[PDB]
Amino acid sequence: QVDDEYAATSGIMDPRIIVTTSRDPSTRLSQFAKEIKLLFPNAVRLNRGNYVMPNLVDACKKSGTTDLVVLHEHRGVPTSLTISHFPHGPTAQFSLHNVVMRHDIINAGNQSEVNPHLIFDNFTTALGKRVVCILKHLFNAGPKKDSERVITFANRGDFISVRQHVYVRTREGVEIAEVGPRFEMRLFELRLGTLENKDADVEWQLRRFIRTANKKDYL
Amino acid sequence: FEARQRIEEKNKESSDYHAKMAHIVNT
Amino acid sequence: QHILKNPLVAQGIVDKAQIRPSDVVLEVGPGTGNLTVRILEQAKNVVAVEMDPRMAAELTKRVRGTPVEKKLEIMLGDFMKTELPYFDICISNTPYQISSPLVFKLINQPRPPRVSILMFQREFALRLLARPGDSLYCRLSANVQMWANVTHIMKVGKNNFRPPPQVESSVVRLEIKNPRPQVDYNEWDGLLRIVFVRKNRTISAGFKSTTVMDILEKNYKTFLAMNNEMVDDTKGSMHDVVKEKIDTVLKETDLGDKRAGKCDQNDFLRLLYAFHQVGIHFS
RNA sequence: GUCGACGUACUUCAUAGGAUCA
RNA sequence: CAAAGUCUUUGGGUUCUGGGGGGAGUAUGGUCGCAAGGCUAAAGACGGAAGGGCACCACCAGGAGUGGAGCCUGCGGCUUACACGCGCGCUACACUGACGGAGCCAGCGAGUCUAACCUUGGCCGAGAGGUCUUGGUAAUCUUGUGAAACUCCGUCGUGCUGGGGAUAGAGCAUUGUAAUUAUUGCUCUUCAACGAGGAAUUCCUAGUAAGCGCAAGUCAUCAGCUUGCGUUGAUUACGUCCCUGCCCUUUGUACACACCGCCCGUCGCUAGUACC
Repeated sequence: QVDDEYAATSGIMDPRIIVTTSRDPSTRLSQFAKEIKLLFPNAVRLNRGNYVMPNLVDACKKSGTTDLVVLHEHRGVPTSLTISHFPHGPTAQFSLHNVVMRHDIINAGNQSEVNPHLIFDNFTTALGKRVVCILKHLFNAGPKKDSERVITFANRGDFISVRQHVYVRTREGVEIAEVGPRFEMRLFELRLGTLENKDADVEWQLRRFIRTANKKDYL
Repeated sequence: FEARQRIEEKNKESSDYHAKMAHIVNT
Repeated sequence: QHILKNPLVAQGIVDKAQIRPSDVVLEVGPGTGNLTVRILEQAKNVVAVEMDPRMAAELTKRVRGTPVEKKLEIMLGDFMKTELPYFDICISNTPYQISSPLVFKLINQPRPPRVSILMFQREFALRLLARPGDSLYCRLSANVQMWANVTHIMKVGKNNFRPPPQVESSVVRLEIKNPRPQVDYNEWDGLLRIVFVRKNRTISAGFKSTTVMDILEKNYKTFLAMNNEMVDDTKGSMHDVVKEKIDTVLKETDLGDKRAGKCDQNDFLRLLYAFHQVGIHFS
């Protein structure tokens, strides 16, 4: 469902992105930020050096930006992620776990960065709806009739996993090739206040030392 | 895997027993 | 458009059909597949016939990723205008305005089915399952009880339906005789049309109308002209002869006095044979 | 025969109305 | 409602009927009922061309590098109740240096009631470490966190020395029940490699690369790490499409003024007609 964070702007305007990092990235973390940049369309990035975050985000807001992603790491490899939707939108704070690197494996073609095709798989609860709408409103509005860049979100077992695949409509079926990174993505908080607040309305926190969260998805 | 298979066993057994006590009474 | 909401009459309808693991179910008017998926478990191959491509699209969406995804064909269009493939039992919910076509289309199939579980309106089904002498023995019962055999299963009361309609429904097992018997169809139907016009007047009444004697005179002439035997002197037109002819049959076989809504099937056979023996045919 | 019409036995659906306060 | 009346609870005569209504259901040791069948057999699509924008996955210039050393550390061999393959960081490889003294500019927050936190001072002990107290339940006390690089002179001469401390041993505090498996902190002593690092190699266009310190570990990741906080602070590009790859059109199709005035090839759909 489209939300008050998106109702006036969902299909109205196509978005732009900004990719940045917490403080003094490692080189491989910068390379992974490069991958997540080149995966997204409308991709422009900027290194954060000695920046006060209220000043940084506030200055980025008058210049006009739809969303801001910023990363974290643990001794070279990244672990966390957050999205801040600018017009008082909700920041979402995730834990990302696994990765494959286009640098690492092979040069398997090109991330053509065309307005890609979107896949959101197996989301039922209203939190799944929140994640779907927040993430859908980051992709470009208007892929073509045959946009061959299929991005894939899968929501099995509370660990949403993303891949990119490129298909050609061959004689009896489509055929796909694996590109982009492959992920174990998992959220732990939603705050409707933008991260500049530090104290605003938290929508959602993952209960951790609750027994039943062994089993239950979505808190 | 253990905790799941326990949950489906427990649900089926409980529901079926309640269904038998729904199968007897308005006969 | 009504929806069988009750999730317990559905299973009973299915398992009374005695689906073998090598059957081809025709399943006419599947609806939203509340019923279908059970048949997919128990049959090798299902052929669902549908007219609403909205329902067809949703129904074929239901089976995706399911192991039974490849054992279901869908045929679109009007049911009474397709060519049904071979099918081996038939299970039907379809809205009731085709209840009388459907039955005869199944009876007149080439290689008909073996058993079919059909849902009907209560008074319609009680026409089908009415023995000679009941209040409801109609012409429909005499046809269908010649070529098939029809047995009640249950009552489906009207509050298992969304929205609740006004008429009660029945579930009926119909099972075609095999071989179909070797009386004609069109002679059987001609005779039943005549003698069942007024169900409780005696049989000789139905052979008094002047439309009917015109029809029989025309048929008798065309029969003689089929065998090329030229015609005698008639005091009115030819029906004169036919008149006493008819009376003579209704003297011998005694049936010219019994009332046609109390005469069972062998009596119609004896009457049919007696008119055939003296040169009368009904189509 | 998951058959019908009864005859017994039982189950269930329909309960809020005025007055003041927030 | 002139009967549906007969002054509060009831008698003028007499015939008949009811034992509880409406909508759905379920069961049955009960009563009456209710079939047919025994020979018959389907299987529009495809290749090419040109026209305009894009990229530290392109060009140009370099900055910082890693890959050298040493040490910690994330995925890969083999073992227990150790000879290893892919990667991330810090420290140095010395005179812009190294040690002795002088001067010094922050911000982020944190902190204790029936507990001892965060603290000030005086004290003594090289130090490590022990002394009682107020300040603070918070701008108040830390706290101006007097931070580090930084600046001056002093010492020293390129020396693998005084750069360098991996490496050990001993003593000291200091816990804790024990440190024992140098848990930690001081002190002394030991003084390795490292003489600038090939093949390759990533990131990068200004408060930027780079270098320095202070704070907190707030339900996920994190402890020789992470995330904040601030400090100092530059060079070259701010141009191009040559290659690489990406996007837009082939009716410019959209309305004066300045341009021109068929997308191309292959298999298609169908029509026609000479032919057998």
